[PDB]
Amino acid sequence: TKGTQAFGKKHVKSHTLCKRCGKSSFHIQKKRCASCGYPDAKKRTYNWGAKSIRRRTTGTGRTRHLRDVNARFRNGFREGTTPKPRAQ
Amino acid sequence: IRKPVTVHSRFRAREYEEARRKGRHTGYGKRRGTANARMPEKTLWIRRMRVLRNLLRRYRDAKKLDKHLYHELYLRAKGNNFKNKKNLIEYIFKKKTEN
Amino acid sequence: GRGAPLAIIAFRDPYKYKTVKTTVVAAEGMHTGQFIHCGAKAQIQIGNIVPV
Amino acid sequence: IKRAVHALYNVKAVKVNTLITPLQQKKAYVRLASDYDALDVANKIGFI
Amino acid sequence: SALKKSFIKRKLAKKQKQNRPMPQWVRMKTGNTMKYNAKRRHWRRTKLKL
Amino acid sequence: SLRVTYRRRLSYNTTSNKKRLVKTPGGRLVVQYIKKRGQIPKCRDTGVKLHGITPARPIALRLLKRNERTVTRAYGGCLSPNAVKERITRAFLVEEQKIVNKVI
RNA sequence: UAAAUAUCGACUCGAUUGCGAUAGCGAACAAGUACCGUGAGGGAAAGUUGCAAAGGACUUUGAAGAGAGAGUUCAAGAGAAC
RNA sequence: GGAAACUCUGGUGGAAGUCCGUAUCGGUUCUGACGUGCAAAUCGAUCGAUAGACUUGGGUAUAGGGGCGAAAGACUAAUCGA
RNA sequence: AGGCUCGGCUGGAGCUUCCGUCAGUGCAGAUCGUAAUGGUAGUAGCAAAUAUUCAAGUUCGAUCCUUGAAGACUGAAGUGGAGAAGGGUUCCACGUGAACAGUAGUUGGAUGUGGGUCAGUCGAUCCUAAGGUACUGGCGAACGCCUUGUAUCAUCGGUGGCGGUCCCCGCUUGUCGAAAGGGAAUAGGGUUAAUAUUCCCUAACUGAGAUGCAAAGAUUGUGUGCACAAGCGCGGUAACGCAUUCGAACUUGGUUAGUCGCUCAAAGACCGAGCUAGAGUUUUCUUCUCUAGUUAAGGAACGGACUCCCUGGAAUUGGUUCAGCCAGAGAUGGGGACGUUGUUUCCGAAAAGCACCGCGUGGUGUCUCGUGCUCUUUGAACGGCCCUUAAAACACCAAGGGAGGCUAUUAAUUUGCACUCAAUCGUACCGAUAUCCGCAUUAGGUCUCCAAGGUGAACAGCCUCUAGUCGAUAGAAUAAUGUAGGUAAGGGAAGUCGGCAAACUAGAUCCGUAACUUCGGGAAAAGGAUUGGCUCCAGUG
RNA sequence: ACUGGAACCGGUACGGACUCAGGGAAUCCGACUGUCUAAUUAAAACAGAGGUGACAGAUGGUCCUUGCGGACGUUGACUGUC
Repeated sequence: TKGTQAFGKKHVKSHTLCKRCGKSSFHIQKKRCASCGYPDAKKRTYNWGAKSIRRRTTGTGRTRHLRDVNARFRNGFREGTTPKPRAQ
Repeated sequence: IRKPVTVHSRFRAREYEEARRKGRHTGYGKRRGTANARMPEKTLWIRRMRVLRNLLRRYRDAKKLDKHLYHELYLRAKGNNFKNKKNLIEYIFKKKTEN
Repeated sequence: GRGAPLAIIAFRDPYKYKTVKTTVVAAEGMHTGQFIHCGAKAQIQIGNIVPV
Repeated sequence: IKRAVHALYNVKAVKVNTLITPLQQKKAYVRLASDYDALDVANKIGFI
Repeated sequence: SALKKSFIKRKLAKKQKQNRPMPQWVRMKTGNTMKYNAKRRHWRRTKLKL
Repeated sequence: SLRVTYRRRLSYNTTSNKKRLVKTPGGRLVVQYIKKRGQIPKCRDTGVKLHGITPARPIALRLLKRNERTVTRAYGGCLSPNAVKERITRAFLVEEQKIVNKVI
């Protein structure tokens, strides 16, 4: 009987947590993430999912290395040199 | 304190069993299962066969029966010719006198 | 799934120390402990495998 | 845990039991050999 | 379940840490607007879809 | 009466979960788990059971004394005495007939 | 094989006959957050004390919420959801 | 018992997609209860089956003009003539 | 007229005339969007799951929290005790004012603050099943797909000598996938507010190890301590037994395989007879009723159906099971061999646990028997069924083989003790009429284990013991209508589409049983008689 | 432990509660056990064993895949599907 009676039998998870995106969208039997495509080498993104792209695109995280590179570019990626030896 | 458990005596059951052994509470109005369910005819037959075979074995060991008469009586018992030990013993006695 | 019995037959490997087991549908009359001869020079006997 | 306890408090351990608490913290019970006194060692360390 | 995996346990531990009332002294900070932890979770009402 | 509970987390009456009820010195009725029983090996040629061989699980066979796995006879622990008798007779008679056929 | 050309997606800037919290980006605020769906995905509401917390000491009834006085304040009928 | 063929009687035995019936699985009738319900299908009595074409857990396989179907256009996450 | 000016009150920072020009420029409706609010209305309603009462405690405050007494219920296929999935702190302790617990609340799965999950032996970990997914190869505009297969394929590793190497032997194959399959090895008592096969005490076991100690190897025969010779064990006719008296590559095997039925045995549970110890009842009766009289893992010794061996030769055929069935292819008789389950006037071990009596830490006992178509579990041995025949891997063991190895007081080599170590992750609690899914503390759904007495065929129905509950908002009263039960004179389907609903029948023993029939059935056909209590009689080992 | 029998006794009654088919004569449909429209139709509907027919001897037949290739097939007419 579809409905309340049938909802009592739902105790086996079909999706679990994904190693790459941390979402509970990793299909156990298919061994693939329904969100980011893990373990596919490439990333799952579709142009019809504009909001999904916005959610999962760059800049929504920390961009630690990108910000570091932007900061270092401002002075020409200088390396091997230190500020002029001075004091207080 | 740990209180004592509530008493559940089997005294009435014991007196009922004594009366039943004397032969009470057993009439037709007290039976709810079939005769076979109360006492399987298979169990009764097993008991009878073990009794008769034991008697025949004892007699053959004691030399009161030869192999031929033992075989004849064994097959007759398996064929349900003797109602009980008394019947078998009487038959053996009569056959031995005739022989 | 098969209505015909199978015969497990053991042969000696001619080129190494080993026995080779063969599975084939039994012909009527074949029995355990029987000797089956397979080849061009085998005689006309039930169970033998020979050129037609 | 055995090696660290020995190197930090100069006490042998005859057994080490480890569990992880519901807050993902590793807790270790270290039973010292009969030679050493756990109460004295705790007094020396500070937690007492 | 009693028989669980270490990484599930780690996620549950972080959720346990997060589910906690806000410190009272934070309400005295300059420009503070928060009045309570607005992300409290009750085990029976809202469930972690792990 | 007293009732028992499983001591392990397996809660199904599988072949690996056979149990036995035992009374303990503390007056308790507890569950003791039954391990698999060893089987007497059979003849290679026939299927009859072999005598003089102590049964045990395959991993437990490594713990028995040497005499518990063998019989002082050719093919002992592998063939039955009747099988060995038949093999000896067959070998001797077949070789004798081979010699006779060679002579002829 | 450069230049004239395209493009604010990224970083950094200047403006406007645009909107003024149901408007303007979904998001002026712990917003792609809370929450929902197994999943693809869906997705809000929520700005305002006062110049300055000076955020109502103390007395009094009640177990308390709370109330009656009192005090702060240009002002509290601006008393915290202001 | 009979010339034989074979027949009769009493036991033993325990076969069957056999029967009554508990757990269990279904859902016939009351066209009962309820019908802004306990419940987006439940409740009571009465009923079908109950050692097999049986009932079931988990792991697996089949994905949309496709699957699966002892066949009702049935089911395919309260969604199915797409 | 669209609207406008001024006055009064509130409010606290912007607003405005006129000229041009521009527009996101005027609301009563669109089952319009969004936010808020009414009458209905203190109304519908808070009625399934038998049930509560008395006294006291705490509190400002008690139907609801706690204690005691009583009365009931689940009734062992539980409203009991534990787990798998799921939940994720809901577990335990101490505070609690508001919200929530559709009444209440001093209580709470709520709320604030703290505490809590200890493993060589329990699981994961390891093996593979159905199946998934890689390599090559092919296809494909491409992301990538298809095959898991002689398609592809130059896919290696094993003994030995030498000391990397040479001889020889073979021929090739990935990797995932089961806290219910396979699988190295732990039990008892105690301890906490909350952990227990994990902690403590006691007592074991498994695997990987080098080293040390002790004993073997390390003797026999002949001749006279000496000489010669002798290998790697003995006994039994046999089934096989006993010691540790070596051994590789390779090859071949062993390691319950389904389901149902019958019989037998062991343990646990149940039930009796005493004898102790404590309780209960005693107008009257009862040598009375109830409770406690327990023994773990691991060892030693015995025991073990079936099967096997020796003797011998069977018809006047015998042996034999509940049923089978077995024998000149060697029966009966007689005598032996083997072995899993298991048992003990035995260790563990009574120094434990249990029951009772005292003191402010002591003592006593914990014993003799029986019984069974009885149940559960385990084991043994058979039989029935299939056009159904009831896993695979790993790992260990055995046999054939005799390449090799040490050289009769040496050595190789086993044996036994002593010693070290055994990582990582889970471990709390619920598991459902309130910890899961159903919007929720929802009469729904959701996989399993343990299972007392009476009546009885019975795990049926009804009552009871251990354990657990009285949680379902309460009080008064008992109008109409209602839902659910119980009856009804005389008639007996006249009611109604229709005997819908209800009533009738029923257990067991004896007797009796038609048409028809596929000969199996119909059949419990139809239809009769008996059934209680008490005192006896007879039969069945 | 179960079976059969005898005397005596009461009372509205003796399977004293409880548990448990009313029976018979016919017609139509479907042989039977079984399955089905979860949430208005459990049936005369589907299945079924049995019967007949079709194709196929593998360089084959019936299907799937964009393609490569694959399933029946660990199959071979007493087989396979329709």
